[PDB]
Amino acid sequence: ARFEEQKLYIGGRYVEASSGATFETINPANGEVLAKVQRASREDVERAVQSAVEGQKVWAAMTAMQRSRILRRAVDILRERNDELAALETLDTGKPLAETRSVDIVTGADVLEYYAGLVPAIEGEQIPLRETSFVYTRREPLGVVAGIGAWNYPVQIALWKSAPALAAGNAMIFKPSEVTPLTALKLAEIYTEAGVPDGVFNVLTGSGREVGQWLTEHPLIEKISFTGGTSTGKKVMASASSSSLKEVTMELGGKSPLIIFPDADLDRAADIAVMANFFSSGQVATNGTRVFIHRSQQARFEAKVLERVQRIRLGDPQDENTNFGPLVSFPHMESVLGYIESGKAQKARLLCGGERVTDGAFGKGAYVAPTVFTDCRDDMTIVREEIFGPVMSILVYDDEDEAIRRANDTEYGLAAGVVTQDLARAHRAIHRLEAGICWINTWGESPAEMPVGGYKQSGVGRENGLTTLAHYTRIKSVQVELGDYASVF
Amino acid sequence: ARFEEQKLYIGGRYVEASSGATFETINPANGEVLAKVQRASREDVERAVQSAVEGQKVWAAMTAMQRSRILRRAVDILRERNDELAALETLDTGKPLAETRSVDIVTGADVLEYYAGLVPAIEGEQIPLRETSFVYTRREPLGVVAGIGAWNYPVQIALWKSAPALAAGNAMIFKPSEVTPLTALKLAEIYTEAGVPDGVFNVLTGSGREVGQWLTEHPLIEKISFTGGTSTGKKVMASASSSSLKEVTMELGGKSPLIIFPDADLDRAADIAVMANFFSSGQVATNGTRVFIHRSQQARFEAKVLERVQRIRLGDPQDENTNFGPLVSFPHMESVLGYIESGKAQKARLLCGGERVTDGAFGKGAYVAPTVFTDCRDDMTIVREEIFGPVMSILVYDDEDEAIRRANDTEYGLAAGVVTQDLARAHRAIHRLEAGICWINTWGESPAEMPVGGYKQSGVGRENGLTTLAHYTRIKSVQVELGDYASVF
Amino acid sequence: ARFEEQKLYIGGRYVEASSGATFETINPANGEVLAKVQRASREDVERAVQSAVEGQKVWAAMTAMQRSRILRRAVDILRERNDELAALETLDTGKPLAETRSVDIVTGADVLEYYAGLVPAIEGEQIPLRETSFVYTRREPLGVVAGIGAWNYPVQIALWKSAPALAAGNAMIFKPSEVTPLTALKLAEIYTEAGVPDGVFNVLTGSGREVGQWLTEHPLIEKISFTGGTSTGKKVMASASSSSLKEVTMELGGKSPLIIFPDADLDRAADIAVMANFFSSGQVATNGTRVFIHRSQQARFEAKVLERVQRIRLGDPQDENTNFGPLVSFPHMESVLGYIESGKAQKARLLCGGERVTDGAFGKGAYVAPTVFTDCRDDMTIVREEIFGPVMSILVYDDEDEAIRRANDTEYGLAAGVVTQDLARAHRAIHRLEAGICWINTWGESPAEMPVGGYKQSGVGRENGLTTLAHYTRIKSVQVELGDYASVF
Amino acid sequence: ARFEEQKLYIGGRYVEASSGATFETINPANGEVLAKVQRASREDVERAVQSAVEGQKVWAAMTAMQRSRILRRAVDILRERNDELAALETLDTGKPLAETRSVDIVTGADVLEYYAGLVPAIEGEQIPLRETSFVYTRREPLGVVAGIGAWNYPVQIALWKSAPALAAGNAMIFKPSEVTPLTALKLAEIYTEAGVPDGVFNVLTGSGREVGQWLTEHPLIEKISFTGGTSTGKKVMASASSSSLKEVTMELGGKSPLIIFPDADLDRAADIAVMANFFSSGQVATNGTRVFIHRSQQARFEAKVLERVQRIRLGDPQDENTNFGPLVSFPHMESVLGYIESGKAQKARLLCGGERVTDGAFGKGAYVAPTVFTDCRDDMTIVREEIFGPVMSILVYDDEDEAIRRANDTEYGLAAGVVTQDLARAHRAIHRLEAGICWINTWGESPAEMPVGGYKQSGVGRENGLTTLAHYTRIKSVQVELGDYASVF
Ligand SMILES: NC(=O)C1=CN([C@@H]2O[C@H](COP(=O)(O)OP(=O)(O)OC[C@H]3O[C@@H](n4cnc5c(N)ncnc54)[C@H](OP(=O)(O)O)[C@@H]3O)[C@@H](O)[C@H]2O)C=CC1
Ligand SMILES: [K+]
Ligand SMILES: [K+]
Ligand SMILES: [K+]
Ligand SMILES: [K+]
Ligand SMILES: [K+]
Ligand SMILES: [K+]
Ligand SMILES: [K+]
Ligand SMILES: [K+]
Repeated sequence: ARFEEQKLYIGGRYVEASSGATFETINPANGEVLAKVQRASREDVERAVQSAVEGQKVWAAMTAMQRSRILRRAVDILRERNDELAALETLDTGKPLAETRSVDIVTGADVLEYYAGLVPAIEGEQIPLRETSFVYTRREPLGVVAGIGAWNYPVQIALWKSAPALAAGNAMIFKPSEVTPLTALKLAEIYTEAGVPDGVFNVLTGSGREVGQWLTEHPLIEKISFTGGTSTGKKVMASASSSSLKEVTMELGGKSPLIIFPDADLDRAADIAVMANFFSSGQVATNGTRVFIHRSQQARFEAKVLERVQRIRLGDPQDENTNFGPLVSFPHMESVLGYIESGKAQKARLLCGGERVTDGAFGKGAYVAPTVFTDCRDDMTIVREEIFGPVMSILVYDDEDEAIRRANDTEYGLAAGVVTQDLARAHRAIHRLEAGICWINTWGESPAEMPVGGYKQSGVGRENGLTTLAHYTRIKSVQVELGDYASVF
Repeated sequence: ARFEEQKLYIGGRYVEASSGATFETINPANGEVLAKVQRASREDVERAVQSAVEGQKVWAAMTAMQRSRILRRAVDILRERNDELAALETLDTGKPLAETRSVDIVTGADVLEYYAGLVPAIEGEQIPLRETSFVYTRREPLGVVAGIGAWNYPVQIALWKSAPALAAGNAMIFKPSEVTPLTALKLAEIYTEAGVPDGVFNVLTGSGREVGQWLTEHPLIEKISFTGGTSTGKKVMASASSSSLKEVTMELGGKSPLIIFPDADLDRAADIAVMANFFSSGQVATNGTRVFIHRSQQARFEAKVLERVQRIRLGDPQDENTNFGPLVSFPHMESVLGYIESGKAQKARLLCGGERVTDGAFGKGAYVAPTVFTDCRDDMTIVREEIFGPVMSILVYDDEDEAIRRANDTEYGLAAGVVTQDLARAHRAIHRLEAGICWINTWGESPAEMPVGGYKQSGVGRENGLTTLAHYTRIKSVQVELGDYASVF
Repeated sequence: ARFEEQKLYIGGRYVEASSGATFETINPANGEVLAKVQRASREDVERAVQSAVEGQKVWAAMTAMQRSRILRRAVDILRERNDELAALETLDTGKPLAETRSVDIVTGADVLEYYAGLVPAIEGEQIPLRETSFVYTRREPLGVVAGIGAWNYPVQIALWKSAPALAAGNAMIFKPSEVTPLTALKLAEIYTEAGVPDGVFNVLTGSGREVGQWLTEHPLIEKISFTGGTSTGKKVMASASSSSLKEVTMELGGKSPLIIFPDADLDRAADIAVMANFFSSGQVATNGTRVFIHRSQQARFEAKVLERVQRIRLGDPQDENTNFGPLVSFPHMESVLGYIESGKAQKARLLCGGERVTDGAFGKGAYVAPTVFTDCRDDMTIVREEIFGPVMSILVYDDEDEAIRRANDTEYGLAAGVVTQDLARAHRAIHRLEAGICWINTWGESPAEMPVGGYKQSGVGRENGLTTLAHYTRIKSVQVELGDYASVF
Repeated sequence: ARFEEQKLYIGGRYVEASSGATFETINPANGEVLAKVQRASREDVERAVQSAVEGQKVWAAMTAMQRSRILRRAVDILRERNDELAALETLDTGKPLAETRSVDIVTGADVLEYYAGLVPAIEGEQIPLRETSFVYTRREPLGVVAGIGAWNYPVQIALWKSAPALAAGNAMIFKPSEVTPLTALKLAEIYTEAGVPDGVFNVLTGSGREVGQWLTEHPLIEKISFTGGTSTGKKVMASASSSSLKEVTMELGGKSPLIIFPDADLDRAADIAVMANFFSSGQVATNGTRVFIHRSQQARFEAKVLERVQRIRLGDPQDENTNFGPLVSFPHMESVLGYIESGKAQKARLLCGGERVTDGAFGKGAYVAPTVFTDCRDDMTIVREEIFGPVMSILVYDDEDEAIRRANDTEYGLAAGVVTQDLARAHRAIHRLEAGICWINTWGESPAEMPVGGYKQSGVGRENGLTTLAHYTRIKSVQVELGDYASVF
C-alpha cells in the first residue's frame, strides 16, 4: 500500500485495534490501495469511551481561555499544513487539488477558528424571582459525544463537528467513513500536537453498521452528530434515541431547488447552476440538483449551460489545472451511472455527458462525465431522488407560484436558491421556499457564522453559527431559595 | 357515566371519531365511571393533521401581536374558570382540590401567559460577511406538531406543551393520557373561544400504542413533545426518528436525590423532604425520592419526618381539608403496592405507612398511605427504580463526596437538591450534581422563566423559559449576494 | 378657556402646584384657549421626586408578571379610550382626527403592549470562571427617571418613553411640552386606573425654561429621556451630565435623505415622498425632507408630486375628511414661514404652496400650505436646516455615489430611505447611508420591535425594540468565590 | 532624561508635535526624569482625527476574522514583551515589578484576547413584520472614538479601552495620563507591528485640560471613554455631550464598602481587607476603603489586620521582593498625606502607618506607609472622600441592616463586597448593595467576561463583558418593504 497500516487513535496516540480485521481505502483516481486500516472492535469502542470520559474531565477543568488558546494553536497548525493535508485528502477522495487546497482545510479550519474564539462567550442566564429567590442557569458540557462523518469532505466534516463539540468543553469520539479514513487520523495528531488533552479527540475506523452503531448505542455517550444519507440517518437517529436518549444532530441528503426567474442574468444563472451541480464532481449535499427555468428562457439557458459544461476540465486530481475529478469510489460511480440510465429510460432529454469516461488512464479511475438532463418531469426518478453525482435536472415552469410550489414538493429541505434582480421577488420567494439553507444570487458559500442544516427529512439541528455552539451544552437550572420554605403538610 | 360521551376535537368543534370504539375514564377516589370517550382512528389522525395544516397557515399569517392577544385572552378565560377546571381535574386524577385549585391551572396558565407576552420577541439574526454580502436568519414555525401528555398533571402538561408551540406560530395536535382525557378537551374549547383559529389546537383521545404512535409516525408532523416514562420515551423517540426525522422534546422519569448536609436546619430539611415526596400523592416526576441524611443526624431527621407524615391529611379529594389523595388509578396502586412489598422484602426499615388504606369510604378507591422507608441501600429496587407513588427512601451517608457520588449514580438526572446553610457547599454541590433541575434549600417550584428537563435518561430538550420557545421554530439562513458571482468552471 | 384649570399629577391624583403661576394651551386650529395649566415650582419637582422614589419601591417589589398585567390593563384602557383621547390630542395639536384616531394612541399603546409582555424576559447573565468561582449579573432598575416629551405626538411619545421605563421597573416623572400638556395628564390617570402604584408615573407641567431644567439637574434622577431639537438636546445633555452623571437617551432632529433611484416606480416614489413630507403637516422628525431625483426624471417626478399635493385635503382637523391640519402653534408657524421665506430669498424654484392659508376660518388658525421647493442646492438654508413643517426640498443628482455622498453630507443622521426595484442597489445603498432609521421602498412605519434613534447629532441611544429595554436597567456584576482567597501580603 | 524625547504616535509611526511644548514624566521611586514628552497641539489633534478617519475605513473594510487574527497577533506580542513592558510601567508608575509582571499586561492582554475572539460574533437582528415586510438591524462601527487614560494602570487601561473599540471595527485616539505617558506609546507600536492599519490606534500626549478637551469637543469623534476622578468625569461628559452628542463611557471614583459579617473567618477577612486596601499601594478605584466589622469581632480583626500590614514589604519597585511601592507622584503623595492628617485631626485612632517613609533611599521617593485608621465615623473626611492611597478606614457596626445602609450611604457606587459563610446572607446582602461590582468572599478580581463600572456617581456605562463590545457599535434598522405602499394623500 502507499501508506503503512492505519491504526486507531485513542488517548493522544495510535493504539492497536483488537478486532484482528482491516479494510482498504482506495484511491478512486486509479484504483490503487492507499492503506490498510484497522477495524475497531466493540471493546475498542469501550476503550475510546473511557479514554474520553477521563480526557473530558481534564479539558473541562481548564479555563475558557485555556481551551480557546489550544484550539487556536490547532488552527495555526492546520494553516501551516493546508497543502499537505489537501494532498492527502485528494488521494483519499479523488477531489481536484484545486478544491482541496483552497476549500476543505481552509473552511474546516475557518470553523474551528470561529469556535476557538467563542469559548469564553458561553454563558448561562440569571432570573430574579422575588427578593428571597432567584435562578441561574449553567451551560455544562454534555460530556462525551460522537461524530460520524461522510466521504465527500472528510476533514472538513471532522472539523465542523469537533470544533463546536470541543469548544463547548466536550470530548468527541469520531468515526470517518470507511471510504475516507485518512485525514481524520491526521486531525487527531494535530489536535494532540496543539495541546488537546489525551482522550478528548479519539478516532475509530471501521464500518457504520458496526462501530457506528456501537457508538450510537453506548450508554455513556451523550450526543450523536451524524452526516450522511437520509435513509441511513433515520436508522442512526432511531438507535441514538432508543438506546439511551442521546441528543442528536443530523446533516442529511437533499434535492435542492434552484429557481431562475425571467429577470435574472442568464449568464450568472448558468454559472450558479453549474457551480451548484458540478463542484466536487457533484458530491455536495446542498447542490441545486433541480434547476427551474422559465419556458421563455429554456432554450437560451440550455445553451449557456452547455457552453460552460464543455469547458469543464475533467482530469487527474493531481493536475493543478483539473477542476473536475473522478467520483469518490467505484461502487458510488456505479450508483450514479444507474441514475443516468434511469434518466435515459424515462425519456428525459440528455444535454451533455451521460457516460463513464474511460479514455486513457481515466479507465483506471472512477470517472463520470458532467451530465445534464432537461425536459424533465417531477415524477422522473432522477428528479425525485438524490443522485449525489454530476447530474443536473433542468425543469421548465410557467409561473412563479407554480415554481415555488414544485420546488417545495419534496420530502427534502436542505437547500434552495433564487436568481432574480428584483428586490421583492428575491425575498418573497426565499421566504416561501421550505429549506434551511437559502441562497440569493449565489450558491454554495457556507460561512462559519451561518447556521446550516435541513428542514423536513434533510436533517435535525444545525452546524456552524452561534446556535450550534449552544447545542453542544446541556442546560442546568439552579433555583436559590434565600427565604423561608413553605410546606402544605 | 357521570358526563355525556366525550368526542374528538378537530377544527374548532367536537367531531365523531371513526373507529367504532370508546374507553371509559374513572374517578380513582370511588371508581365511578366519569365518561365514555372516543378512540381516534388512524383516519381521524389524518383528519386532524389536515385540519392542523390549514389552521397553522391562518395562525401564522396573523401578526405577532394578534397571536399574543389571542393567547392572553385564553389566559383570561383560564383565570375565570380556574375553580371549575380544578374540580374537573380532581375528578379525573384523584388529586386534592387543594392542589388542583392552586397549582394545576394557575401554573399551566402562568406558562401560557409567559409565552403570550413573548410572541413579538421571536427574532432571527443578521450577519455581515463583506461589503457585498450579508445573511439574515428567520425563525419559522415548524408547522404541525404533536404533544403527548401524562396523567399526573393533565391540563398543566397540555398548557406547558401547547403554549410554546402556539406562541411560535405552530399548530398542535395533543393526545392526553387515556387515563385522564377530560381537561384537555376543555382547554381546546377555551382556545377556540379565545380566538385560536380552527385546527390550531386539536385533541385526539385514545391509547398511546395506537393514536400516539400514529402521531409519532405521521410524515406531516414536524415535532413531537412527549411527557411520560423513560421506557416509553425511548420507543416514542425511536418512532419519531425512524419515521420522518422529527424534532423531539422528552420529559421523562427520575429518581432525584435530595442531600441534607449536617449544617441544615432539620425542620426545614424535613419540610423539604416531605414536600418532595408526598405532593400529588407522590406522583411527580421531579420528586426527591432518594433522601440522603448524614449518619449523625439520621435518628433526629427520622423523628422529624415521622412527625410530619403522621399529620398528613389523607382523604376525599373534594374535601378542602384534604392534602393527600388516592393514586391516579387501581393498576397504578397495584404497581406502587408492589414496590412497597419489594422494600419490605429487601429489608428496608419501614418508618411509616406501607399499605393501602381501605377504612370507610376509602375501600372504594385507590388509597395508599404516605410511606417512608429508611436504612435503605443503593442496590435496593425501591432506591434504584422510579416508584411514582408516595414512597420516600432515606439513605445514610458519611461524607459530602460520597453523597454526591451516590446521588449521581443513576441513569436518571431530572432533578436534584441540597439543603445547607453554607454558601460554598450549596453551590459547589449543586454544580457537581448531574441533573437538569436543581434546588437549593427548597424543592418543587418550577417558575415559567426556568427551563426544566432531564440530564441523561430523564429527558431530551427542555420546557419553559426563553430557550424552549426557540426550539419550536426552525432556523432558515438566507445569504444575500449583492456583488458578482464567481464560477471555477 | 374650554376646560377647567389643569393641575399637577403627583402620587396617583391631581395636586395643586405651588408656583402661583399658570400658562395657557391654545387650539392652533382657531386660537381658542383650551385651558389654563399650573406650572410646577421647584419645590413641586422635589415633591414629584420623593413620590417617585417611594412609588418605585412598591412597583419594583412586585413580581415581573404582576407589573406585566398592570401594564396590559393600561393597554386595554387605552384601546377603550382611543377615540376620546384622539379627540383631545386633536384639539391640543391641531393634527387631523383622521390621524389621531388611527396613529397616535394606537402606536402609543402598541409599544406599551409590547413592553408589557417583555417584563418577565429581563434577565442577567451567568459566567463560570472556574470550579471554585462564578459570576452572575443582575439587571436592576435605575430608580427614578425623567421623560421630556415633544409637542408633535404628545401622548404617543409619553407612551414610548414611560413604557420601557416602567417595564424595567422604574418610576418616571414626565414633562409634556408646554405647547401640548393635556393628554399626558390623561395617561397618568389611566396608569393609576390600571393599577400603576402612586408615584410611578407623575406628570409635571411647565416649560423647558423652568421645570424641564429642574428635572435634568435633579441629583436623585437617574436617567433623562428626551425628544426635541438637536440644539436643546445639547443643553439638556450637558446639564444632565455635569449635574450628577445621568444616563441619557435623546431623540433629536433630522434632515433625512430620500433617494429615488432611476428604476423606481415614480407613482410609488411620489407617494412615498408626499407621505415622507406632509403627514402631520410636516411635523415628523424622521421626514424625508431632502428628496434626490435623477436629472432624467426631475420633470416627470415633479408632475406626480404636484398632482398629489394639489389633492391634499387641508382643513379643519375635526372634519374626518381632513388629511392635513394646521401647525401646532402660531410661533411654530412663524418659524416655518421664516424658512419658506429663506427658500424664496435663496432662489429655489417654488413648485407649490409657500404661504399661510387664510381663506375664511383658516385665518383664525395656523395653517401653512403643503410646500415644495425644487432646483434646490446643498448650501441652501432650507436644505441644511430642519424646518419641521410641510416643506419638501427636491434635489437633482447625476450618479449613484453622488446622491449617497450628498445624502450623507449633514450633521444629522436620524432617517434615510431609498426607492428602487433592484435587489443589490437597495441593500448596497442603505448600508452606506449614515442614519439609524432606514427605509426601503416605504417611509414612516416605526414598528414596536424596531429600534429607532439617530446617528451623529440626530440622537443618543434608541427607542423601541428589545435593546431599548436593557437601557432602563443598570448592570450589577456579582462574583461568587467558593474556594480559597489568596493574598500577596 | 533616561530616555530620548517622546513624540506623538500618528498613522503608524511617531511624528513631531506642532506645539513647541513638552513635559516631563518622573519616576516616583527616585525623582529621576524618565523622559520629555511633546504636548499635542490643537492641530495635532486635527491630524490624529483625519488619520483615524482613514484608518478606520481600512480596518472596517477587512473581514471580521481578519480583524480577529490581527488583534490575536497583538496579544501574542504582548505576552512576549510582558516582562519588558512591566519594567517600563514600573518606572513610570512606581508599582512593584511583582505587580506589573503578573497583573498589568497579563490582564490587559486578557481583555484584548477576549475581544479578539468575539469580533466574528457581532450580529444584528431580524424581525418579520408580515408577509410583505421584515426588518433587519446592522451593528455598524461608531467610527472614530477617543480614550482618556488614568495613571494607576496605564497600559492595562489603554488595553481595556482600545480592545473593545478596535474589535468593534473603530479607530481610537488615546490620550495617556500626563503622569504616565510611556507604555501607551509602546502599545501603539505593538498594534502597528501586529498589523493594525495606520491611524486605527493613535496616541496623543499632553494635558487633559487641553488635548483631553480638544478630543472631547471634536465633532468627528463619535464616542469618549474616560477613566479618572468623578469631579473631572462630570466635566468631561458635559463637554462630550454639549459639543456633538457623543456616546460616553465613564469609569470613575469610589469609596467602596467591605462588610465582614460575624460568621466570617477572620483570617480570610483580614486577607481580603488588606488586598482591598494596599495592592498597588492603595491606588485602585475599586478598593474597599471602608471596612465594616461587627462589634464582636473588632479587636480580633484589628489585631489580624495589623499583623499583616506589619509584614508588608515596602521597598524599591525594582526589587522582586517588594510588594508595596511608592505612590505614583510627589503631588499625589502630598494629597494622600493631607487626608491622613485630616484623619488624625478628626480623632480617628491610627492603628498603624500614617506618615511618609523617609529612611534611606526612601526619602528620594514618594513613599507613604500602609495606614489603617479605626474607630472611624461616617462623617469623617477620610471616610467620606476617596483618598486613592494606602489608607483603610475601619468602621464598627452592630447589625446587618445598619451595615448595608451605611455601605449605601455615599454618592459613589463602584464596588462593594461581603465576607460571610452563610448562603442566604451572602446573596441577600449583595443584592441590597448599590454598586456595580460586587464580590463575595473575595476582592479585586476583574474577569475579562465580567462587566465592570459604577452606579450613581462612580460611572456611566461599563467595561469588559459581552455588553461592552456591543456599546462600541451603533444600531441601524432597515425596514424592507416588499409589497404595496399606502399613502393617505
Ligand atoms: N448527504 C450527505 O452528506 C451524504 C449522503 N449520502 C447518500 O448516501 C448514499 C450512500 O452512500 P453511503 O456511503 O451509503 O453513505 P451513508 O449515509 O450510508 O453513510 C454515512 C456515514 O454513516 C455511517 N453509517 C452507515 N450505516 C450506519 C449505521 N447503520 N449506523 C451508524 N452509522 C452508519 C457510514 O459508515 P461507513 O459508510 O463507513 O460504513 C458513514 O460514515 C449516497 O447515494 C448518497 O446519496 C452519502 C454520503 C454523504
Ligand atoms: K478513498
Ligand atoms: K427535522
Ligand atoms: K381518570
Ligand atoms: K438525554
Ligand atoms: K396646543
Ligand atoms: K450620537
Ligand atoms: K511618573
Ligand atoms: K449614573
